[PDB]
Amino acid sequence: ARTKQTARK
Amino acid sequence: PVKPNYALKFTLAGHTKAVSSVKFSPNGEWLASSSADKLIKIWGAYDGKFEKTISGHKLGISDVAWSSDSNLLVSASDDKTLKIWDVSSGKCLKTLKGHSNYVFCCNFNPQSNLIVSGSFDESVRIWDVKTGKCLKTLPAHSDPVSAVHFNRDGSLIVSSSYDGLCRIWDTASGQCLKTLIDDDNPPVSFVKFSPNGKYILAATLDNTLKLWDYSKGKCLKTYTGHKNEKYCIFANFSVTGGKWIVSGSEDNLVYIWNLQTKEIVQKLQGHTDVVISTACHPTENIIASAALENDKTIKLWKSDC
Repeated sequence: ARTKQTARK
Repeated sequence: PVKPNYALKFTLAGHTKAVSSVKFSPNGEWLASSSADKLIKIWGAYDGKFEKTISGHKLGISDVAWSSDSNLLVSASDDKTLKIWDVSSGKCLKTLKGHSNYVFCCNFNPQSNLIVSGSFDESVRIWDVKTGKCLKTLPAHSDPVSAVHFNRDGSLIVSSSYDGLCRIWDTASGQCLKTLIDDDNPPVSFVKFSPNGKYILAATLDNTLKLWDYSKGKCLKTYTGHKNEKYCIFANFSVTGGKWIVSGSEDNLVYIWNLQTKEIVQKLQGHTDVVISTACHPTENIIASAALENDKTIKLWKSDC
């Protein structure tokens, strides 16, 4: 997962 | 030293998808890397020579961490497990099961009898290294847990989350001792204790690093100028020569700041994608950096100070 964007702004 | 002079020594290729984390062994001989490719790789810290691949996770790995013995490694995977590995044999010694979603972050305590993990399931888990059993599940956050780290004697854990909080936990009791908050509440993408255990360094997804005295609830330093709005990028204290803060950046550079003055002292150019992870060698002025999918390499850099 860390290598993908998974967060709100 | 006014400024460091890090220069590229090696580029380590081998991973087949984005690299997620790099960590030097406590004795300085090895670098371990993890990747979205489901693999851990071991490399010589000084000659950059590929040593071995360690495999077994069913999905991508977001983090790895070393035991104080420089032989055990733990990995945190999207397959909802952590695995403990014997690096000398490459064997999985046990699989830590309990999280209900991606395991994102992990660390051994200094005693190396416990492992702490953070997950997209919004919990922090504390694990017995010897039995592989989960000792405590902390209902730590209200969104994915981005980082977990033990302090200098393992008595405390710091956790960060997309929920906008950093929390300090008593390891033995599992009790939350302190919550740090920001009025504008940006997601907290990384955190760790300072080497002396008195401060925490916290990254937020508004392109900012902050050094906090967590006991006083006081922010002491801010480091800016890099790009960090999207990914959970590792940051570090560099203490072998000059006192620096080191971080990756979404503009493909490694940033280095003066810890006291907060000024950028070097930017390391060479990667061709986001530098998701950096690590500082325990005794030498050596930085390892690692990048995402367009790049997939680890770089080793060396400075005189």
